[PDB]
Amino acid sequence: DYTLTRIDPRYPLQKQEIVTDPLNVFMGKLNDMVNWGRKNSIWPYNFGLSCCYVEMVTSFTAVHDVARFGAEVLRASPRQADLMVVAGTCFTKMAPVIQRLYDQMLEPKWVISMGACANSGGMYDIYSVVQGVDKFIPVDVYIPGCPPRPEAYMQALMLLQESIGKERRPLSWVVGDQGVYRANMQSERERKRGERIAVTNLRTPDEI
Amino acid sequence: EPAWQTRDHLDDPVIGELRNRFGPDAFTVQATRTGVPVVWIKREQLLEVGDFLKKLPKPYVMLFDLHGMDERLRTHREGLPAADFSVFYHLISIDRNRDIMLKVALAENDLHVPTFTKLFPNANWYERETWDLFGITFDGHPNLRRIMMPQTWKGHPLRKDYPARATEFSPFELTKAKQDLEMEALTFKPEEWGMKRNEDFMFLNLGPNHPSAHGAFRIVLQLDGEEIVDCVPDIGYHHRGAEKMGERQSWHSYIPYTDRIEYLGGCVNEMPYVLAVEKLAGITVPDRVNVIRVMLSELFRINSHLLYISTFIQDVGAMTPVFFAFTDRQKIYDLVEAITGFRMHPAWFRIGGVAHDLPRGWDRLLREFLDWMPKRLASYEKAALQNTILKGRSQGVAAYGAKEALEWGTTGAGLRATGIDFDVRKARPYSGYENFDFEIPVGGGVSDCYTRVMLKVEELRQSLRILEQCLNNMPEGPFKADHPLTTPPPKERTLQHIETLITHFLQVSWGPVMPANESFQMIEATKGINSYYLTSDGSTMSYRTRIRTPSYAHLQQIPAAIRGSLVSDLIVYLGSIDFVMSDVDR
Amino acid sequence: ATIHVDGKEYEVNGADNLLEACLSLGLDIPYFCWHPALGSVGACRQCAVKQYQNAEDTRGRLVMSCMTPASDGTFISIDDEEAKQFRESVVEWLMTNHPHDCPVCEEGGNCHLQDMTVMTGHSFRRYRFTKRTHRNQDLGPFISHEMNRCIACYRCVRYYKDYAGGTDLGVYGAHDNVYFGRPEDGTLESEFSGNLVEICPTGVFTDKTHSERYNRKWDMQFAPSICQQCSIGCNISPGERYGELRRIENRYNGTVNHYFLCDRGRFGYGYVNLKDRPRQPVQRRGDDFITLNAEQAMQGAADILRQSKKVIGIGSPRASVESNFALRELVGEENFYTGIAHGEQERLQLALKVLREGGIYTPALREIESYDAVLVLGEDVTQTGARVALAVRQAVKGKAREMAAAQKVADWQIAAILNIGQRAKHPLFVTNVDDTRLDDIAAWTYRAPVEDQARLGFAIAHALDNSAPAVDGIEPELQSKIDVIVQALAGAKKPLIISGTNAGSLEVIQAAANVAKALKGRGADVGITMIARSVNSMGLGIMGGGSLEEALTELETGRADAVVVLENDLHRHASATRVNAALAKAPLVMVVDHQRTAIMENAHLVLSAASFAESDGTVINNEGRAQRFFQVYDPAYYDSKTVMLESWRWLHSLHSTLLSREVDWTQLDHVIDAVVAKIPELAGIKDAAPDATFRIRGQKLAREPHRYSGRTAMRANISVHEPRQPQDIDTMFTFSMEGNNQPTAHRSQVPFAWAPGWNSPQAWNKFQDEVGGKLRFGDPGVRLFETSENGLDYFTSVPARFQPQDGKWRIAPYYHLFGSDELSQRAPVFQSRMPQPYIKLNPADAAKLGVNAGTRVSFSYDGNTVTLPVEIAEGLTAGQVGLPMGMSGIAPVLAGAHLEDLKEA
Ligand code: SF4
Ligand code: SF4
Ligand code: SF4
Ligand code: SF4
Ligand code: FES
Ligand SMILES: [Ca+2]
Repeated sequence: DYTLTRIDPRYPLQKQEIVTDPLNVFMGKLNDMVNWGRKNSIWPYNFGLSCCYVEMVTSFTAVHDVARFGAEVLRASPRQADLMVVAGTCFTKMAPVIQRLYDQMLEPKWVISMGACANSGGMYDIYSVVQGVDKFIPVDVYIPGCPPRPEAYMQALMLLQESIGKERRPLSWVVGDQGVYRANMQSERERKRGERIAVTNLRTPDEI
Repeated sequence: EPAWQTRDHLDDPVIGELRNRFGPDAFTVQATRTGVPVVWIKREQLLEVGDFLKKLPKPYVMLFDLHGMDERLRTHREGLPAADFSVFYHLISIDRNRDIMLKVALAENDLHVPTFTKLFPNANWYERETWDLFGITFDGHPNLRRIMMPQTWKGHPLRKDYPARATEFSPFELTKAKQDLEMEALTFKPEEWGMKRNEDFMFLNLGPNHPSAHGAFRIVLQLDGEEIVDCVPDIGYHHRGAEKMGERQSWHSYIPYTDRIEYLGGCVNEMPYVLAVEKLAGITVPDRVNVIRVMLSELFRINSHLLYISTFIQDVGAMTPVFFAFTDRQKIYDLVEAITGFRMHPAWFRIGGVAHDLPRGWDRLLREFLDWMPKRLASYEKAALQNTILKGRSQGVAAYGAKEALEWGTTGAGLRATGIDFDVRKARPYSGYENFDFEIPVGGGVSDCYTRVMLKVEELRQSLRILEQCLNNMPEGPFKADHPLTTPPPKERTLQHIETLITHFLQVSWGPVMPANESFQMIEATKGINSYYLTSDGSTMSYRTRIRTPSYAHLQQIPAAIRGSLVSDLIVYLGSIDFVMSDVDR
Repeated sequence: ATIHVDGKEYEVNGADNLLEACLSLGLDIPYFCWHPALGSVGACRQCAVKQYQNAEDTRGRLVMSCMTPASDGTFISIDDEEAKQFRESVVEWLMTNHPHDCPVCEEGGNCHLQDMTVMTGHSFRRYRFTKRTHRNQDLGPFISHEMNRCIACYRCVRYYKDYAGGTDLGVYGAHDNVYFGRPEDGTLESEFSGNLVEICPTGVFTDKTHSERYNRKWDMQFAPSICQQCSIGCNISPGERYGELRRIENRYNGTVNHYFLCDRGRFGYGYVNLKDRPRQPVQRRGDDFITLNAEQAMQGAADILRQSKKVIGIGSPRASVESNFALRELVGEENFYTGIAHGEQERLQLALKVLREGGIYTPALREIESYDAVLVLGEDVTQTGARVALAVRQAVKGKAREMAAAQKVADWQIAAILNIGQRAKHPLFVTNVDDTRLDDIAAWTYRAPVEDQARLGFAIAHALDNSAPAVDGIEPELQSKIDVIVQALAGAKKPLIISGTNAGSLEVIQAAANVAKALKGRGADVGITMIARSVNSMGLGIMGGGSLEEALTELETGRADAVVVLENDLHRHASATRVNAALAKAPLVMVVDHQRTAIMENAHLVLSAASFAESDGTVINNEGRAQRFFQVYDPAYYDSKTVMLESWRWLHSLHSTLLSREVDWTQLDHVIDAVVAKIPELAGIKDAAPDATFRIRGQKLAREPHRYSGRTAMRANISVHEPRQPQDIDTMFTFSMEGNNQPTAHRSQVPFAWAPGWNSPQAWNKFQDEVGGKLRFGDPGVRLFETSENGLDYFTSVPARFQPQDGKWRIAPYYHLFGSDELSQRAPVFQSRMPQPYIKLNPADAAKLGVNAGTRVSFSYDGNTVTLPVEIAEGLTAGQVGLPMGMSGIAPVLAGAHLEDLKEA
């Protein structure tokens, strides 16, 4: 129920294989402590592409307060950032810039596609748009929407936190196994199918 | 006579003046639904006509638009000169409150026009875009390089034989050699951009990743110490191909793409497109539709102005009004979600009306917003806008007069801070804006950053007044016109009448058939003047969709106004323009 | 003639009515009850315009443009307020009883009534009362019936009865309860009943075979193609969705098959969607069937073909010109054998010699309708070349047409034409072994064996011209009928002689050639039409080669140790046991085919070829016109494992791998140029269609409409990433909507008809130069040969009369439009329409054998005893037994053969 990824510099320059979860009880507790610290302090790269970035900085404001999750520092440097939110369209002139900024980020790093443009190109199936940011960089969380509302971005933040909290990474670069192990978690569609199909009645659209 | 009727405008005094000056056989008058006199001028007389219009007793002082059209696939070209391509020039005389559209016909092999930059400096970027997207060469241009697409691009995207969709092309593969080659193309070289370089002129790179809400873009700066001796903006990093999608989507299905032209505008962006399509369809919307569209336009205008003022204050250095202004944006978003069901891109305007009726309880939410807003605005002024540090950062920074605003096509608050009282809602009224009592604020004559910001505050207050008038006087009636081309028809008649079901079936599947004509609508957007110029060839898709945006003009006006200033002055000027890069590139 | 429409002057034809003249000018007038092929009746009252007496007139009067001639100096208005109001009122009256059915209607998005409701501007309903309803009928497996949607425009009855000559469809009832259908539930008996799905402007008659896997018109990927189910070569528009051939529409060709197809072409396409088709190359290794891709298939096939001492190739008339030529280049000209029998090849080459050397013009399918007398010798036209039978019916009604023309009645006023010419008709004389479907309009029918039909033709030619060989032994009654035929044919300005190779007799073709030569020698404008068997029978005959029997002897003698069979099952052209033994003896059998045939069990290699829906190519129809068919869809778009290529691509890659050990596939224009360079008789196929570099102002031609949907969801279950659009390097069409399909585009190949405001098949009016005429820039297709300057000589081989010998039964051929074709029986929707396999017997022969109707009798052919039930055929001559050709187990080469020990089982 895990995937093993090791990188060695077409993009992405990684190869993944399905592997059994390896997990002493002290090493496991240290791994959960490291994962807890990584998931409760996630610093996003302040990267503005399009309208989805306007919704992201709406999520950062007072009526939403994304600071409650410890994800508010909003670094302008990719070295100091933990999370790349592709919040906008992957234009062909901007795609090498996105690749360069993602390369300049440091491990551990995670990617959230925010919006239909970053997911698959969205409505812009046009000559000057890369059809999704997963064509050239690996994505951890996808948010459908055009735009997603700010609480959808927070929901993806919680999904990323839950994905980090059960993934395995080396504690030190001199001791252990240096490959990155990511959990193959259950899809949210199959998890929410029980509560979504049973919905019967909704409020009529003629009211407030 | 309805306002959508086809007119040749032979009663315009400019037509008689051109008859007396150049002769009757020199040009062809075209009857359109654009509302403007369209004159097909021969190519060798184009600069003469431009000089004559610039030297009129009430001169045509502003080049509103300049672009091209591929006429090869156009079947209904009756009463028109023979052409494979054409170049159109939209020129505005503010003193007459009139405008004229010159058109130059071009063959497929001889695709060269004399340049228009000696008369209007905005023709630089307009002709660069026309060369980039249509391949039309302009003789005498200082630098005719691509402005939207990279320099290593093959073909011109807006030609009719160029495939539109990315799925037509190969999927995007990023290899090591491809990444190196595209990173080499984005590198700046002083000689190619016409910098015209002293052993001290350093070069500065601003973008293309941009820590602000208004898009991602580059500015390359030539510096003597800290002084900006020259600069040229690099745009096209936000190009979405929206006009090519206008040729690719039907009339009804293009409205979501019209939403994302200026993504802080929403229904303000939807308004000129649906007005131009209703001109093409011969649809006069009822008064309730006009009041609803005015109300939503003013709501989104207050949203955009709140974001602009908050972003300007944040760029000065005070970071709290962005939190409070986004709370006010959340109140506006509550009302907009209640009415349309979406926050930023409602796509709620329709050909002939709006998608739904107003929900029960809209007046309550509008009342809460109208009670909430003015105290918050006064707190914004007292906390940040009257701060002397903000005034020192803003007043006197990147200032220009009426002549520089007129020659560069600057509209909106930047034009009106020069003292020129020119708002579309009062000069060329649209969508029943003549029934609303509101004032147009103007400046003293100098367009500082602070003057533009205070003007946008004043238009926020006037939009609050318009919203109060909309709340007090909303007519009872239909939310959709009774025209046969109202797309889509009212939903319940579609659900129980077979003829209405047929109309809806054909309008949402194949599209509604607009008769072959040309239409034009310009509106006062949240950031200036936004216009749609729509050419229909009689089909269910647009033959040509031309979207004129003011942010293009303001980004082109940047090097003339920021020259000889500091880099922080450039940051303040960027924060005080009220642009977005989707508006620039689209 | 000069007309003035809305103040604008137009030059039109004064013989036309105002509706077709105004539609030819590009003006839009709504209409329901008028059809270009059917004429004007003035029923629906939808085409109303306002006519003025003179130029200075303001009142005017509402007239009907279909019923008003477009005479010189006419003044009309379409956009007049009263005319617009009346047209909207007519649409409203039609909409009072219409069901709320558009989402669940197969005509939705393809509906003429929808287009005319939108065009008239009627979108508000104020009728508040009830709507009339009708029960539906079961009209068979092909046509679905829904009478609630009818607007009582009488197009169906007019087409089916006046044009198609059918009998079982009619109008019943009264004032507003008019019902259109059969008198009782049952299958529609017309061979052209499938055209009702395009004739009906509503969804009353619908394609049930399409209604099974239904998709809308905007979701279809269309191509211009040629129907492969017989030799006529009707132009079709196959439309595909989700990797299966969904529908066949009539593609307008004003020279061939203008508005109408037959039922075999319209509903016999189901073999393409069979699940047992080969989709990958398969190699047999003992009991193992290894699936390969194309490269290792070519490598292995190249090694086994290079190790062989002599390779032979057996073509087929099913395959295109390019594929047969590629096989001929792979195996050599001397080692290339046509896949047909020796007798079939002899009849086909004689028909070709008559067509391109007899000095007599061969009419096109549309040109057949302008002939003054028709003699059909041997060919059951309705069951083999059905559209020729429809054109024969039109030529027969030409006498009523000219009788009405003699009374100054316009040619579009069809009711007056049919009233004047009540039952008078042009002479039609049909010969067969039994009754035909042309017997209701034939002046005479001769039910006789093929030798007797040939003798009748020879006697007709001798009586027309005494230089022709005479026939001795003609009965006085037969001589009187011959005199009647001769007196009819001699007095005809344009006689037409129709024969073919399906009769199984060389002497029938010789007699038809003699009749045509005798009519030509008298100065008449005689035309001759030969009906071949398969789609590219004429092309295979022009290319030539040995027969199937010679290839079988080459396999059996051991001189050929490798055989490549291209798209041929080989059991329809020879006995199955001999073919199986000869193929089992050969150490290498390679079958290049798109259908799972019976000889693939013995095949060492099977190449998954493409059908007409997945391939481009050229086919030569029965008149010698080369026609290019284009690929409809990429098979590998959905199933990425599917390796299914064109047959000429397979064989050219095989030839390249055999010669130089490298795999080069081809481009299609390279194969076309190779055909033109090597075979000068097939040099006309270059000009059949323009090459792959042809563009309309720089862009390609679109295969699918501009509102094509689902592009980011059609393949989303396989992969969420959108794949590369399929590239078409072979032709000028693209597998996308990013192309040109303008009605004014300078081209001849139209994949589908669509215009803004015209979503129905009435957009072909926008795609024509004048409505009902040709395509605007010429119809596609080019005749391979012109008429020769000098003709043939008289065939002196007059056969002896048919003598019924004891113990031997002459096999009289019976053809069926549903069942005789090789590929159409594979279509699962045909098995309900395919007849049961009987055998026909004379009453005297049945009484001599002591058998009744329905009992089973067994006969042995080539040492194979098979049993069949019996019908009693009254018209069948004694000494003959009637077998249905092309059926399950009955090969078409059995026609004209003899039978032994035919006795009751
Ligand atoms: S998904 Fe929609 S809201 Fe987000 S960047 Fe794209 S167009 Fe803007
Ligand atoms: S026949 Fe036409 S109008 Fe009637 S239900 Fe079908 S699509 Fe609708
Ligand atoms: S069934 Fe169809 S073709 Fe026949 S009268 Fe009714 S609408 Fe016309
Ligand atoms: S007549 Fe022959 S070619 Fe024409 S549709 Fe029928 S089967 Fe096809
Ligand atoms: S088309 Fe003329 S009345 Fe029907
Ligand atoms: Ca192909």
